[PDB]
Amino acid sequence: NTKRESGRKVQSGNINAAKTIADIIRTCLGPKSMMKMLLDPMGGIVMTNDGNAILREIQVQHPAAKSMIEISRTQDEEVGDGTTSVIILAGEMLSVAEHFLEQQMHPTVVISAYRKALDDMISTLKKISIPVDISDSDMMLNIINSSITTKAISRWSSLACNIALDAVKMVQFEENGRKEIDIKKYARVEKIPGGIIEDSCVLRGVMINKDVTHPRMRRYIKNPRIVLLDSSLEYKKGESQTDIEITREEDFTRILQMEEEYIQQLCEDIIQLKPDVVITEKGISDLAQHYLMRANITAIRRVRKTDNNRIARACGARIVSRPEELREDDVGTGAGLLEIKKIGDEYFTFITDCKDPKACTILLRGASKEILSEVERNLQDAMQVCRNVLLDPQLVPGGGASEMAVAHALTEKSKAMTGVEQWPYRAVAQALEVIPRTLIQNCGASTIRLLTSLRAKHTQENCETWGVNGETGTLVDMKELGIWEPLAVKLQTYKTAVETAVLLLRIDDIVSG
Amino acid sequence: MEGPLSVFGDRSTGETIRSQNVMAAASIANIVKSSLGPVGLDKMLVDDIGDVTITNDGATILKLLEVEHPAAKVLCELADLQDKEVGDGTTSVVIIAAELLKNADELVKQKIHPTSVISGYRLACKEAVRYINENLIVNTDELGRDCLINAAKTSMSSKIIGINGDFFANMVVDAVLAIKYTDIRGQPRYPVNSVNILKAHGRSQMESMLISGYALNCVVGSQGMPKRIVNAKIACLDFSLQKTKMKLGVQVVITDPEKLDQIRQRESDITKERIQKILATGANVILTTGGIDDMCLKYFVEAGAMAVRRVLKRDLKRIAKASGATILSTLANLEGEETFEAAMLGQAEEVVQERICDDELILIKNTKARTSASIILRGANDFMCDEMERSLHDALCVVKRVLESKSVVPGGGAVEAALSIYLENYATSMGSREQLAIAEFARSLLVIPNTLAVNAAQDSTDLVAKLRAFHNEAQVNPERKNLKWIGLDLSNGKPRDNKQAGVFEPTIVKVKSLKFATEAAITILRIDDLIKLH
Amino acid sequence: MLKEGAKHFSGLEEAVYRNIQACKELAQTTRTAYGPNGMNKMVINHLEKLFVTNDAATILRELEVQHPAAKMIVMASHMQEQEVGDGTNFVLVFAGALLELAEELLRIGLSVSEVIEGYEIACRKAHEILPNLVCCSAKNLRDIDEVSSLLRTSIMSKQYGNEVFLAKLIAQACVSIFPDSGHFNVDNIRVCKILGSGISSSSVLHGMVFKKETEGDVTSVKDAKIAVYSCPFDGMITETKGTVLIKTAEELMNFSKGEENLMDAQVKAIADTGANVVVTGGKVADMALHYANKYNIMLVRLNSKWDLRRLCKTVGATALPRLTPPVLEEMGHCDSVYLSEVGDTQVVVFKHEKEDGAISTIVLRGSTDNLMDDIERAVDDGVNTFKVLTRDKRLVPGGGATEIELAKQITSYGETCPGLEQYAIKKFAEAFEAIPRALAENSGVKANEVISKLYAVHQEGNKNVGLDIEAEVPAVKDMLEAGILDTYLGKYWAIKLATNAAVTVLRVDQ
Repeated sequence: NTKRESGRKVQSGNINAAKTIADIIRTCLGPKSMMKMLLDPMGGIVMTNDGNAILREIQVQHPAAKSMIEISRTQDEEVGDGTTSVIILAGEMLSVAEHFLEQQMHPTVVISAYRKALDDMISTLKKISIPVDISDSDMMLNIINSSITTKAISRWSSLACNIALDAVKMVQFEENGRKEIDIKKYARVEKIPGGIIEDSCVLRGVMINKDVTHPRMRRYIKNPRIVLLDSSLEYKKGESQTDIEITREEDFTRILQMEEEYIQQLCEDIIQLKPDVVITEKGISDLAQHYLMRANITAIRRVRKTDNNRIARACGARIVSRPEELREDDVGTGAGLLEIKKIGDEYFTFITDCKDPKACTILLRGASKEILSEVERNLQDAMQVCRNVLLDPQLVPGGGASEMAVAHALTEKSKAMTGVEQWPYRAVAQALEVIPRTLIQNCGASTIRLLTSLRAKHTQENCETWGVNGETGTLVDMKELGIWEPLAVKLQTYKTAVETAVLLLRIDDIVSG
Repeated sequence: MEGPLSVFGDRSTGETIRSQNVMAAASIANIVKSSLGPVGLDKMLVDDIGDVTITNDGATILKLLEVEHPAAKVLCELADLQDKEVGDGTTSVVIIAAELLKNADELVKQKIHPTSVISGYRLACKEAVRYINENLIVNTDELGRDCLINAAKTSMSSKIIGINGDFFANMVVDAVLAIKYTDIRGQPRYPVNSVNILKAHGRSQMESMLISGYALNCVVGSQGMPKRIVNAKIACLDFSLQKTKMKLGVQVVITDPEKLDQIRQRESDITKERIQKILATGANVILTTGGIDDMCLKYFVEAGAMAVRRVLKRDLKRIAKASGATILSTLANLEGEETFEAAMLGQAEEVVQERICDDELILIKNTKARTSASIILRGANDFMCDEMERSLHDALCVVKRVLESKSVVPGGGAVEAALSIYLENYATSMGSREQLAIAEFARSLLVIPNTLAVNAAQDSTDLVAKLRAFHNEAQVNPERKNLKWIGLDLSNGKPRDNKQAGVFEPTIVKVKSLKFATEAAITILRIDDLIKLH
Repeated sequence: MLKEGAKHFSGLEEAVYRNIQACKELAQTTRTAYGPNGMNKMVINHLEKLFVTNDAATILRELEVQHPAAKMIVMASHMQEQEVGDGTNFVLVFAGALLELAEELLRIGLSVSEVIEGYEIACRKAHEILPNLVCCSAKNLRDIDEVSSLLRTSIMSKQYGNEVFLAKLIAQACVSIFPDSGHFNVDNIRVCKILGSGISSSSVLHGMVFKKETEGDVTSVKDAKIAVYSCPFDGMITETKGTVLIKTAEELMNFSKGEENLMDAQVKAIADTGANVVVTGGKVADMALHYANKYNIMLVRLNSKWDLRRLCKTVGATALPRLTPPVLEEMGHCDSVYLSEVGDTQVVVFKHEKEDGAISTIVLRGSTDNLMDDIERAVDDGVNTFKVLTRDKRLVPGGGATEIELAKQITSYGETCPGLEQYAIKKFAEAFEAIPRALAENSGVKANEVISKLYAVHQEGNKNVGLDIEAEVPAVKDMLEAGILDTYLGKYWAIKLATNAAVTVLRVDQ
């Protein structure tokens, strides 16, 4: 085979896909937003402020259109937000940097300006980031309710945060409150379909929707005995294999019922004793579980052992192979609230596990199951900023003034750095400042004179702390204004942002095989 | 594939396919050039559609590209074969081959016997090959100020991740000293990564800690069963004690779950019995590979017993190899009533459990059968240990590789940048064909270092200004020293000041890759007559 | 436009883009054309006559463009090369890169009047430090080394190699005898080249060289009164018709016979009028000669206007076709009237010399006139920079080395002053590196390499480059301390004139 691919063409299409994806999303960003409306090839219109929702549902292409969703999803999972930032940030840095610098003709110094810009960004952030109280849900509120209003929804600003505020503090880890690492199986959210925000509240603990699914199961018995498999209901659920006949057509019906008839005995030895809770990680079959529901033994299934282990201890338990076999005794109850709410016919068991790693599946409701989601989507980013205020009490104010706060701090380091690297490090600098400018050009007038006033403001007044208002454009204080760009969320978007553009730098060439 | 549309199958006769092949070699060798070296940009390469790979390694790219052209084919598989030699020179052997196959074939046409032009690419190779081992001129890890220790520090300092590399100057020489395995066929070769190296962060990132004997990293905090009794012996165990299922005499054939509950019941005790059978055998420390369920573990841990469960096996094996313990002796199964003998006991000065930096390992002090050492890293975080680790790897292999074959070359195409005019004069006096081929071979050398620096954006005109302006005929000598800097350091693109640096290649792949570089050229010569199957 | 009417050359693309095209498009070759260069740019005429200029004008005035702005700004380059000298290429090359900045400020969308002032206050801010960047002056015309240095940067920034030798020649042209106190003869000293010999053999002569061939017995005196006539002897062939053609066919023939007596009485009247040199743009003939041998007047056999006009000018003469015996309204201005053989060729040499009103006529020599014509271009660089009319010229470092002095500050002053304004000030001081970049890329190295070093060297006035190896890597040549300097005046008009058009041309939507 004879093939080679040359230089700018990919790099262009990179920069092309880089900035284009950034365009509407960065205008969808901010207190003054926009909307990205897809029109499906079928004729269906899809209008979402998140192009990640738009692009994945539409054509995804071999260039950075392939590499934008990966780093968006990389930005999706970790903190939970910044989803719209990376693609507007990566599309921001690559364009302004590369071309001029590839007109200066060099990949390498461009690569370094990222790590150069990374620390100053870390620097002036961590400097001008403002520590806010971890234990004050109000001092949490103003920083956490700022990150809710970020994308499409200020609706759950109070409510999701309020439900998110204390829960995350009340979470812990395996390594310990919640804080530390990012574990979102301690951030968990399970929906209550329908319901109401009043029926909703802060559940600082975990719910198991599958703990009590029926009124027959154990309910409101507050010293639980959770049991892991091994004897009462054994690891093996296999057939009894009694009087099986390969020569009989009637035996085909027998062998499938025979699986659960042995499981019948498995949940029956639960009846013979009745540890008030039963968990099975491979799940229990129904015919046996009807007998569980006869004994008021809540049947926990299709939620993990680690999940149940974190829930058991946090709700309390003594695990046994079988209650007639006591391995050792543990505490009876680890929780203060065992609550089963019924919305629909489904019973939702909310066990508040206070200061517990648990699964922290938190009770939340919207008026209906759909806006129920926007609790979580905000709760996530709320619990994100909840864990963030725990993770990083110090987190920046900004309307994107941080994106200036770095850029001029870059520039004033860039002026201090000089070299050829000055230019990339500055060509990386002026990129950052279009992000908040788009927020305040959505505001109107001259957003440059604003940036003038901004970079006037920068060393004059403040950089990110005394900021620019995303709904106004004037020089303000985002702390005073109560708007907060979380330090982790800030830095995290950038760590994810700097790399993809470096990849797009690295790639002048692809293959078909 | 240019040429006539009527006939095909690499059949133009002509130079059409031949120029096509120097083009077919080009585009393939062109792919490598921007991937050439670590500074070679990582190339996102779409294997199907969503199937995609990012590769700056030529060989890995050469794996991806299905070769319809023999030019493409003779370049790929051979750099794939040089990759199966070592993999140093994968991107190297590719590029020069694009020129040399036009150098190998062309003059054989012009005759002066059919066989002459070919050895000219072999002789100038051997010339360089003889020159290769002659070079400590740059990168001396065959000797040095600390030799391998500062070579580590230098190869650290080349890749250095911090102000560290000092404690890591010693760690790398420990890697050859901690591994005494003295690799087979009489080699005193010590694998650098075969050392127990147990990454544990904390305190100063600059720190790292060597251990007397091989260290065993064991889990801490999930063992409430004592792992600590100061002893002279461990019981190295590939073995398991479970409360739940050790063996099953009760099946689903049994309809009642209770009858297994009773065999479930007995197995919990023999674990306590088993651990004190080793205590009865005299070992107050055991190294166990086994474990149980979390619920069982929560109860079994608070019950108590003497075990170190789920010990790292590569350490367990080496330590058992080092201390004299066996991972298996009298235990044919996992049963807890099984007797235990002393053949699984490690022989060392002391088995002492040291927890430092919030990190406890079972530390077998001076394993007696063979000297052993393990360097516990200290990072500021976990990546810091990985951070410092890869900078060791420069230092590691290069200490090991100069032990593989003595001396080195100065890395990068600077070593050949002097060889070019050496071998073009070595061409020039030969004259006739032997000025032709021998100069064609030496001129083709020179694309590597530039394209190396190009990948680092130190480029070409800058580097040829850098290379054989230093390199001279006035000093042709490898010497041991520099009256010319013939070295090229690549994370950089430019020749540098580190003459112990492990980012210069050893003497090994060099003698190989040149033959392979001569190979891909002479390889395509070989067809006799021509035909078309039609 | 939108309509049947409105014939319009500018607006939209044209204004935004296409003006900036001919801006940068013409600014291309001046990137090679100012600062030390050898750059070969081959210009032939409608005659298709081979030439190469290192000065923009011969490229510029050569060219043809429908862009009035691009057709205008040369008049500032004119106004440069009119008031001033080398640095004329600098005029165009500066603005074009500066102008792109405004269109990228229009890529920013910045308002015209807002970008307009940013170049201007910054210009007077550049004109603020411009005298602050005066380092030395030109101490003495009487000092060859002052004038050589004056000629050095002059010839250099056109032609770097021939620089100092010529710079020593035309400094030792002793045009210093013109005090530059408000009198210097630019044309009366003008070069007369000698095709032949060497361009090292090229020297300076004092008194007017006329390479044209002496005829007649050479001037009876010296101070010989000078009869400069368009055709005093063209022959006796008729000068007399309104269209200068035949009336009836019998007139041309009588001019053979009485030619003697005419060419007697005529140059006899040249002996009678007091002129011992009669200058004949028409042909020398023997009878004139023979009688001008009897009357011992030097005939100047044939004349360019450049011969005639200069003789019409310098002598105060009036060149007129003559058949009848003529008279002197002309006389001499010249106190020594020579035939000398200079360049080995017979050369009419007129001489009268004064501190004010001297003729020091530089005699270039060389194997090719396509040498000396561009040499004269390179030479006239310093002939210009002679005339500043401040003897001490307030030299600021030449070669654009004192740019970064301004460049750093005005652009740092750029953010100092605010707003859409500040960008055009910042943009204003960003156009400095162009010429060094242009030059350093004539030596083949980018600005950012060079200029970040000029940024690293900070306040020097010294560092700049653009033909050398020190041009390549170090970004250090002394375009100050090595003998390369430039007068405030030229450097003023260098900034001043490059300031003017760039703003004014920005207005036109047509």
